[PDB]
Amino acid sequence: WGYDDKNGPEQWSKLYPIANGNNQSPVDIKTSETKHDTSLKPISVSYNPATAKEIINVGHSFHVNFEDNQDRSVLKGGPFSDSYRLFQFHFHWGSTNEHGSEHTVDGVKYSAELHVAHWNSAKYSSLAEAASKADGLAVIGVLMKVGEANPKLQKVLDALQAIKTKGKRAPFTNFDPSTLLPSSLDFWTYPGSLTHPPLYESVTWIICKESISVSSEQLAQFRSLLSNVEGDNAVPMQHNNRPTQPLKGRTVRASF
Ligand SMILES: [Cl-]
Ligand SMILES: [Cl-]
Ligand SMILES: [Hg+2]
Ligand SMILES: [Hg+2]
Ligand SMILES: [Hg+2]
Ligand SMILES: [S]
Repeated sequence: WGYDDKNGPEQWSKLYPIANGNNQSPVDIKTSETKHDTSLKPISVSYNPATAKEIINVGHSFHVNFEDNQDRSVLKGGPFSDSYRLFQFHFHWGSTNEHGSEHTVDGVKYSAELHVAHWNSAKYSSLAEAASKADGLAVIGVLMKVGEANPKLQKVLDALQAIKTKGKRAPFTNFDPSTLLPSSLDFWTYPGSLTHPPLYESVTWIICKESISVSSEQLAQFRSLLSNVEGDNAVPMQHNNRPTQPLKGRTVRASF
């Protein structure tokens, strides 16, 4: 599976029949159809920069991993009753600077998207177990709009030189991903899935109401990582966003 004409999104069902499930992500958020839910609390994120651990090129993307041994870095509030432990952050982008986000708002596709993932440590003993459960994961999604360069992304951009090709990894320490979220405490939430294989329907989405910026030159940098292993022929990481999927009756709730 990948994002090419041959093993891409429109072919994932041949292999993962859940790709055509009822709670597939991402989705288009129609602001005229969202539902205000007065029970939604403000999200509370409390991350410990010492839990930052490594950066790795996985082929279709790059992941920034955190030690998830204890509850030093957690997310509380919003729609939840339990606390979710921080395990990673990653990005989605497209072949063009204008259209590469996964979630869309009122039919409008953004430039890119940041996903901050956490697992339910209050009910599951590990991420492996929790990943396939309805309440297993919580992911904060932040829409990225091309404009002014975002200086908060720097340390991440700088680390990329060390993981140019597939399987490469490097220490990535003393970082607080809360530095990347917008000031706004308002969001949309809906039940869904991972946006790539295995496509498990175990994610409760938290989509920020506010977007962050990024310049075209920062995006070109993501686009420059290679999908191939070292020594082979260059194949860039051109794109990795999945098209929106039908809502099939789910409700998108708003905290405002
Ligand atoms: Cl929020
Ligand atoms: Cl995902
Ligand atoms: Hg694309
Ligand atoms: Hg993702
Ligand atoms: Hg948010
Ligand atoms: S946000």
